[PDB]
Amino acid sequence: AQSIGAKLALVIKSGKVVLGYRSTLKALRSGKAKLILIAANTPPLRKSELEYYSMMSKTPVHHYSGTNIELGTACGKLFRCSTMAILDAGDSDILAD
Amino acid sequence: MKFLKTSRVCLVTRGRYAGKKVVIIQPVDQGTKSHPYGHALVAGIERYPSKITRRMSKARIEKRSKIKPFIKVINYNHLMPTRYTLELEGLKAVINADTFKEPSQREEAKKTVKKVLEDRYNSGKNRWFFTPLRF
Amino acid sequence: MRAKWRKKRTRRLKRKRRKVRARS
Amino acid sequence: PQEVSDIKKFIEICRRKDASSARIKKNPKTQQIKFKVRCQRFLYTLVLKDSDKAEKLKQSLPPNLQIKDVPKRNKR
Amino acid sequence: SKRTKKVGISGKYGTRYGASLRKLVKKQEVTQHARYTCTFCGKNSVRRTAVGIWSCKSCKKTMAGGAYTVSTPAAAAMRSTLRRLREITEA
Amino acid sequence: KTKVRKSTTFHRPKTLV
Amino acid sequence: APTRVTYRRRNPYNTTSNRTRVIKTPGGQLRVLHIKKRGTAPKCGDCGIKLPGIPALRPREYATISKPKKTVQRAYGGSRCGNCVRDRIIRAFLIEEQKIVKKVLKEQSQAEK
Amino acid sequence: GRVIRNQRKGRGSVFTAHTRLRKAPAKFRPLDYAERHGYIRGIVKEIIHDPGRGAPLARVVFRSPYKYKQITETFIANEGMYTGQFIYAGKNAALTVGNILPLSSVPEGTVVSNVEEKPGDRGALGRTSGNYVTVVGHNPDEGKTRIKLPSGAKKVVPSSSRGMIGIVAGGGRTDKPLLKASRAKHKFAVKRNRWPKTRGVAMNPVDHPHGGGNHQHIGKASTISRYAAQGQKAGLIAARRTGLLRGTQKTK
RNA sequence: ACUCGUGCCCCGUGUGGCGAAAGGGAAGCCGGUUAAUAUUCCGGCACCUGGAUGUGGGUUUUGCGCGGCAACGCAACUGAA
Ligand SMILES: [K+]
Ligand SMILES: [K+]
Ligand SMILES: [K+]
Ligand SMILES: [K+]
Ligand SMILES: [K+]
Ligand SMILES: [K+]
Ligand SMILES: [K+]
Ligand SMILES: [K+]
Ligand SMILES: [K+]
Ligand SMILES: [K+]
Ligand SMILES: [K+]
Ligand SMILES: [Mg+2]
Ligand SMILES: [Mg+2]
Ligand SMILES: [Mg+2]
Ligand SMILES: [Mg+2]
Ligand SMILES: [Mg+2]
Ligand SMILES: [Mg+2]
Ligand SMILES: [Mg+2]
Ligand SMILES: [Mg+2]
Ligand SMILES: [Mg+2]
Ligand SMILES: [Zn+2]
Ligand SMILES: [Zn+2]
Repeated sequence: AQSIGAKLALVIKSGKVVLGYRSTLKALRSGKAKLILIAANTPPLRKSELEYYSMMSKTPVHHYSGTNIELGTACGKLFRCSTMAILDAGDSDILAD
Repeated sequence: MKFLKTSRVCLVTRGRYAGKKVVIIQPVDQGTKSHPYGHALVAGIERYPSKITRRMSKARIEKRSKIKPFIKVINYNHLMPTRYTLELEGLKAVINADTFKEPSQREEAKKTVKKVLEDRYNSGKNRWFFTPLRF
Repeated sequence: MRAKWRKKRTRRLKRKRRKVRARS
Repeated sequence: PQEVSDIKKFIEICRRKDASSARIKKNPKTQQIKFKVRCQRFLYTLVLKDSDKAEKLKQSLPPNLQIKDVPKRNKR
Repeated sequence: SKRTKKVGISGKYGTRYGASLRKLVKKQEVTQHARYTCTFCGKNSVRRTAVGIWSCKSCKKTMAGGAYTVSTPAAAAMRSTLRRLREITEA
Repeated sequence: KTKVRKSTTFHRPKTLV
Repeated sequence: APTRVTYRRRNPYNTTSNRTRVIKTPGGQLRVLHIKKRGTAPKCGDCGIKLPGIPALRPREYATISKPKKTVQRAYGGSRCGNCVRDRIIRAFLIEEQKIVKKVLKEQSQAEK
Repeated sequence: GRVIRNQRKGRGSVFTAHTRLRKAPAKFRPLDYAERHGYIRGIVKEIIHDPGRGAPLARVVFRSPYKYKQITETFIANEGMYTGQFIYAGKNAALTVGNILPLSSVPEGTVVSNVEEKPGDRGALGRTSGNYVTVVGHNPDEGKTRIKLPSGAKKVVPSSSRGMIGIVAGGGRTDKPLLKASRAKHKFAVKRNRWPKTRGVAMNPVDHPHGGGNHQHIGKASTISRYAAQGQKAGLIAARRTGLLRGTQKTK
């Protein structure tokens, strides 16, 4: 919650992430994703599609409390983002909880 | 992990067969020279069996319970995977990416798919596979 | 297609059936 | 009016019941020979460049058909 | 390059109708001709269609709102009061 | 004892002509 | 060459049915030709965009052209665009699945007593 | 003299209402079994504008409980509704903006619009842009509810009357000046033939009671009794008082 | 269907007309011709609607077509309430 902004910035610095909807689905198909984030105002049909893929590949999903505008800013970018995947956690412990 | 295995049941999303349900015969996670992307080789149902009632006669029962199959190679982006599986020993190496180069080979493959799918349906298993989707 | 269009086709079938009977 | 591509189809057209007449038009300035046959719905035209097949085609037509030669400056 | 000192958008009215009336209409014209950020898709494409109808150019959604603003303070206050009334009593 | 009626609308019966 | 023209029918007014265009004839004259109105493309029944692969005609003209020219080979061939057909299939599957899990959870976890 | 202007309007020849561009009237559904014992839902399909009115309207599609078809209704739009939204109607509906439920199922202080005077007449009260009614109190033993109206008056209504949660969309329309004669003309050109308007004091005695004279003036008191004859009622009818309102208004 | 009209069987919430030679709307173009008509006559070359119908081609040996990842294509390629 409060510390997600802190943990997310660390994964950006050390680990590797993938941004967007088309790439997130490709990551889930390969089976190498460990954690996905879904923004608050994503369309409900898309939101249910992402969650069903996660159930198939057994990866946890965390529901971000902000819009697509501030999910992008939390990643240090200058553009909106509605969903993302994490391929590896670096010096961060975001996978622990 | 991996769910696009060789027994997964999926739904086609685009094309002439949009809305039908298929079983994966062989996954290809790396693109070949043709189709340079993730794709799969599947067999499916084009015309589902018709409805059946306890009051019908044997001759009318057998005439209504018949299936029309098809074979296809599809991009992964045009599939929707489900949580069901259909493991049949009759469909092991029916299609191997070269049957799609000879029309005579396509007919033989579809002839075999019809024979195997028909017996399983009569047995009374995997009813979700043989029931059409309403959308 | 419109109903008058479909009525013509079934009318032809009925005539053909009675004529093929008359032939037989 | 419709165009015919080959010779075999044009011969088959002329062997039809509703074939009324045929005519031959030659344009010497551009060295062309045109064969036209008048049918119920359409007029069919066949265009030839050489002149060694025109007489060969002419004798291959059915004998009951009427063939003219389209004189220059046709009278009203 | 400022090209106008104070009249602003109400410079189309020339020297007519009185100074006080031009100020009052200026307050409502500015807010009804502006763009607003969509609540459903996030882009900055929402304009007024009719006197109480606001539509998004990107995701094609239309919403019922105020006469010259997307939301009114009375409606905003009521939504919170309704939310509190239902929630803190039934939940 | 009376007949069943599946509609709430009454229609004039059919008679010989 | 700069010759003026006249209407060829009794209507002298410029209405939405008095459409004409200029031609030149094999007799070397400037005339007028009376033309119909342009066809309109059919639209998708969900989002309202122009369907690809279907001609734009006046409504009576669709009664003569063949069937394969008036449709595309897919479920909801006409009247839906294909993006909408994709949404219908996915939405129908996901909602139907949640229906089963909600039923099983409600029956088992709450009617065990 | 001759018949005066406000007498001619009851005949209805050039004083009727223009109705070519209006598609339907705004009403609830007819009260039925589903809304008396449970709920049903429908989908908002479009938000439209109909001329002569503020307060945009909403097109909602429901499903028939007894026949295989669907029915399209026309409601008045509350602020915050959008296309693609589910709304619910009945006794067991939830306390969310855009729902329709009987007043017996709402707590005191809630705000509703398009309130039925009696259960089944499909809506009479508070249906204009930026307006609403307020629930004040209940009376369960006899089944009555007290409400407050936009004019400031109090009323008592049976508890089975229906209303829609929220405020009527349309906001503060009357805040900006019309500022031009043409703007007022466009407003009434789609309602009725009532614009412009000549002053009675500028006509001739044959035309209006305020008549003629060598100066423009009325000549007698402008307050007219309640029980007067048609042709005499021109001015302030049955006026309790007159003049600039200084203090607060005691009546509520 | 009638032996032959007579007899059977379904559905039902709703049920008239007049009103536009500028609104909506199936289908024709060029050349010639008379003292005086013509997109109407003559010559050539087309199109629409309605009604009957036979050849060629298409589909089906396990019954109602194939191709393209796809947008879709091809002379056809069952479909009542
Ligand atoms: K086409
Ligand atoms: K009088
Ligand atoms: K009323
Ligand atoms: K007037
Ligand atoms: K006046
Ligand atoms: K004066
Ligand atoms: K005066
Ligand atoms: K007309
Ligand atoms: K004559
Ligand atoms: K044949
Ligand atoms: K074929
Ligand atoms: Mg009207
Ligand atoms: Mg005077
Ligand atoms: Mg008098
Ligand atoms: Mg008096
Ligand atoms: Mg006077
Ligand atoms: Mg008439
Ligand atoms: Mg006309
Ligand atoms: Mg015909
Ligand atoms: Mg059909
Ligand atoms: Zn938007
Ligand atoms: Zn669409």
